[PDB]
Amino acid sequence: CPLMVKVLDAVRGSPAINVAVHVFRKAAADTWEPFASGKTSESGELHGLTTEEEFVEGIYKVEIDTKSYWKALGISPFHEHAEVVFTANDSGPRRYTIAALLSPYSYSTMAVVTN
Amino acid sequence: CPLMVKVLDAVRGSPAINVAVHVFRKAAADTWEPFASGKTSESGELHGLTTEEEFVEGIYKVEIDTKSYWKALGISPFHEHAEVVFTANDSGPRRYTIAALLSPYSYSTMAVVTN
Amino acid sequence: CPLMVKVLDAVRGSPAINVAVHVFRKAAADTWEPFASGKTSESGELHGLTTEEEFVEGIYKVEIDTKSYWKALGISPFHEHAEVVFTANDSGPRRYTIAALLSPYSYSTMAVVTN
Amino acid sequence: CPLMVKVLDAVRGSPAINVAVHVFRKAAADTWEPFASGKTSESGELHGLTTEEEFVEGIYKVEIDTKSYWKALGISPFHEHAEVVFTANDSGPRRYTIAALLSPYSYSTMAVVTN
Repeated sequence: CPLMVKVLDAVRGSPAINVAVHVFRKAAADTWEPFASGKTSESGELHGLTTEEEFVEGIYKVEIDTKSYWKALGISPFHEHAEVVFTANDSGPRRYTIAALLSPYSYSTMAVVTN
Repeated sequence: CPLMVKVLDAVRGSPAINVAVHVFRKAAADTWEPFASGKTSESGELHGLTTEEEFVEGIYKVEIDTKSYWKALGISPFHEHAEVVFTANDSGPRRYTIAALLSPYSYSTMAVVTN
Repeated sequence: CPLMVKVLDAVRGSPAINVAVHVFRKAAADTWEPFASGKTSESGELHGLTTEEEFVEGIYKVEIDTKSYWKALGISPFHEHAEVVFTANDSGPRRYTIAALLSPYSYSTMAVVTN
Repeated sequence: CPLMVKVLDAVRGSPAINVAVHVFRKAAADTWEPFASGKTSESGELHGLTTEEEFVEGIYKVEIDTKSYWKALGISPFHEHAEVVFTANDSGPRRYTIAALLSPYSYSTMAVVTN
């Protein structure tokens, strides 16, 4: 599993459950193609988005739909979503964990890249 | 001044100087129009992006060009840029400060909305 | 002003107002002496804690009383306080800004050291 | 396992390996008693610090020795350590994951509390 997403809720101290995640890949003409999507689990994790075969070198965008998450909890947040844009596998195949820590007016994101 | 950006470097403990910043506004057909841009100052700040007259309600995107910043310092970073996408809402007079704290493989962003 | 503290609330998107802040300095026998304290202003800031004369090299602790802040807002928080422990070093004229971004179950802290 | 610690390095995009962690519990006379300690694994995790039986209600401090970590990498950081102080099990037995994201001049900490 080369690409995993983990989302945490800093208001409740819990995994952020059922958060929509969309992944896009930049295509040959400065257009962004849909690549994968899913919802985070009860542990705040999203696995199985892609395979090593399909996850080729390129520029990827991970969109985490934070506004819909906070609104479901009755909170009107600042951000529409959290976005993580990066080049993948430009130095060989890597495993990527994209983590996000969510608050209504702030988020932190971190990438753990392992070989 | 209704929209200010502040960028900090968590590796050097300093303002992030000469960072390119681009602001976009979502247009009537889900397309994004260039709105304002600049480079951060010696204090890590960018002021004077817009006026109260032009900064109307809408969806805005602030892109901070973090990869070029780290490459200038000799550090190999993860993200292409840091992105902050948000709705501006008239709920009384508001000033928006978008702050970002930068590390090579992580960033934190915060919005301070004051009257 | 060589030591300033800035505290922000990531739930409200605002300065954290009327937060108690305590500063300690490590003494010659691994004991911690009270050094300065105050409450953050309407801008989330605390200035005037010390002078250049008294702010000598040493180990310092900044305690931010986050639990009392969240309890005043009706939010059940995790931490008793946020703590920032650091060495001050003479390497040219330096000003220290200690910033903290607060959420109920998370905080981020940053030190900006400028000349 | 009711108390786990996870430490990440935001400069390298990796788990923070072999980081010393010390846990203290506040005792009856405003003194802090040593409770547990260890080093993070290759995954940046520290498990097995305590048992449900021994992890009683109280105020705990988790000290993460970040300065020694950065110095081993040749970096002189700002903080002596990252510190996380909290009340545990004051609402029944919980499982606590204390996570820290480390940069030379900034750190973020988050608690995931699960039942």
